[PDB]
Amino acid sequence: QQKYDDEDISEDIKFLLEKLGESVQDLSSFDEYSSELKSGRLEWSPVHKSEKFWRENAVRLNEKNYELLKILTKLLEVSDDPQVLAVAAHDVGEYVRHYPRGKRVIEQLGGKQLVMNHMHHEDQQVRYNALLAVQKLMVHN
Amino acid sequence: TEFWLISAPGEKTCQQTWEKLHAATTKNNNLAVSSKFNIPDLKVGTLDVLVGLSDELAKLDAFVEGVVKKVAQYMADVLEDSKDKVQENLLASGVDLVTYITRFQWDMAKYPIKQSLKNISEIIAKGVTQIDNDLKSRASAYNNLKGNLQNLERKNAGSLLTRSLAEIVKKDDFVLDSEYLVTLLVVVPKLNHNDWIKQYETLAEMVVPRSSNVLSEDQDSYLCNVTLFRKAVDDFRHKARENKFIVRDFQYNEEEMKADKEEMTRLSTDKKKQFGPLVRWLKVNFSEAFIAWIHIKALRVFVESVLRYGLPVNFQAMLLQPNKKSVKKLREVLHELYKHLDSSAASQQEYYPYVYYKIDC
Amino acid sequence: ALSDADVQKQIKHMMAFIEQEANEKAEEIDAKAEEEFNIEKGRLVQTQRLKIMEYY
Amino acid sequence: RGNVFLRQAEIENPLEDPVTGDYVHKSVFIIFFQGDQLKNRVKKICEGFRASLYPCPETPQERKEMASGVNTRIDDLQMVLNQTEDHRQRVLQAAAKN
Repeated sequence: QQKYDDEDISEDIKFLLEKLGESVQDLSSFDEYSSELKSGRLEWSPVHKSEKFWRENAVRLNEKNYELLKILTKLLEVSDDPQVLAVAAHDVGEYVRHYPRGKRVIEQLGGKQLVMNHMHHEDQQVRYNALLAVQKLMVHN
Repeated sequence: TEFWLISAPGEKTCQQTWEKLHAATTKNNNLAVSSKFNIPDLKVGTLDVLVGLSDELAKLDAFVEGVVKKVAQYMADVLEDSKDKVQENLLASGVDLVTYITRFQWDMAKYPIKQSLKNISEIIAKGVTQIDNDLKSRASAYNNLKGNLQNLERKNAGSLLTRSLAEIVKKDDFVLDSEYLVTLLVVVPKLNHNDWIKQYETLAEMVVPRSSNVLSEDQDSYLCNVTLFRKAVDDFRHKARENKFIVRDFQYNEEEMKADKEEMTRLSTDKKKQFGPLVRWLKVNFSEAFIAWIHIKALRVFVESVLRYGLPVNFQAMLLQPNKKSVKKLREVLHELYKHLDSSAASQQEYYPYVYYKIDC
Repeated sequence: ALSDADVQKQIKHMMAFIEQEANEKAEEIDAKAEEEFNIEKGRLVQTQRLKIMEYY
Repeated sequence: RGNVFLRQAEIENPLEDPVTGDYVHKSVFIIFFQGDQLKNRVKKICEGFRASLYPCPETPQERKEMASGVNTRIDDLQMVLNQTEDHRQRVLQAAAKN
């Protein structure tokens, strides 16, 4: 945004924008992300918020009979750490935004009531992310 | 020619008298013309579809009325023996139109009622299309003859400058086998006729002396011609257009002049021979379309009656040719005699307790 | 503009007309029956005629 | 030819109207025809002038049973709304303090 008469500084800035952008694109993936899902410790890999992740490869989250959604449902039922719950609930919301049949499937899972019960977790942030998931399910409901 | 067609559910046999004249249910104390209607019996088949069938029947009836009014309009525009002002009392099949609705007959030979009313209406629609194309084609032919005749008339009308010169200028009025001499038909008004007869030779270079001849005249000017040199025609025009003179370049021949009068006369004669059968066709077409129009109206009336009255096929219907302005009193009286049909309530609008349609000119 | 009784009257009229439509559809089904049977009778007769003629 | 049975009821203690917000008492006057084109025309005039024709009533009471399940779902939705209005009041206070 600022302008400099030294082409060295501007050139280094542009080079960094470029390389760091390539790295950001490298972070975009679904196999590494799903291994991170399976590991049981949901690190905040930046793909959780990527719009390209929720449009170009949202259908990837529907693995064999919604395999990975079921894995995340199990890890939601078992673990109640704030950040795993946040990651899984947010990712489920971003997926179920685009798939109404995915919404009905998630309702069939029973995980909707599991989130409705996560609404009473001791930390209010967890209650709020469950709230956000519910208002992602409220559409036409 | 107003006619009110009214029907009722008809729960009592003796109401046939009400259809004809009966005093206790008469119209305007036996002063309004009341007649019993020819009610035919037809097959309904289905009540569900009949909603759409009646809707399309109404639209088609509007179309057929359009056809009848168009054909009547052209018959009036025949401008001979038939007009909206004179001879408006035409004949439906040899008897007058009002006499035919008062004599309203009905048949199934030409339209077997055992067939569904949809097919009957489509058949009459096909006949309607045929008669429409017939009228349009024959009227296009009549309009061709008429336009050409009238344009020929207007071509013939005028003065020598602006009219055909078949009968006026002849071969004796033109130089024969001229080597270098053109005889211009220099029409010159009376305002400048003597100027021309005393300047004819000096009006162009190399003009034949004493070639001052006079041929004919007209309402605006006196035709005359002078003989001069071929290249001197342009000089003559230059020196003569400003003198109020004018040149009438015309070529004379025997059949070149007679053929146009022959064509106009033949056009009139064959146009005559063809308005004959044309008007016979117009009469039969109008009678056919008129009877078919009232026929489909009777079909629509029976349809709507069956919708509004119930399962059995018994009802009443009856013509009216109402008395002058008494139809309002009749509106109130028939309101009294038909409100109890519904027995409960009855703006009315076209939502009457009776099934009504109108017939007119 | 109808009472309870008159509403029942026309409802029974729709019912009787449903019965008339039942008669009509039954007539159509009977017509299909008659023609279809004549068709199958002729078809089987002719086919078996061909077979027996061949063997004979 | 209105000739079908009337199912009528009066609803009092209304709620705010969908399209005007009016807290106006209601009353249903129900007449149904089995004609299909008639049903279409009735739907046209009823929707155009005034009507609310969402449901599909039918003989199976299983529809009513699933509707009871829907009414329990509906209860859960109102407690969702209650939480959210509490939260928005509190966050608005928090922002207003500074």
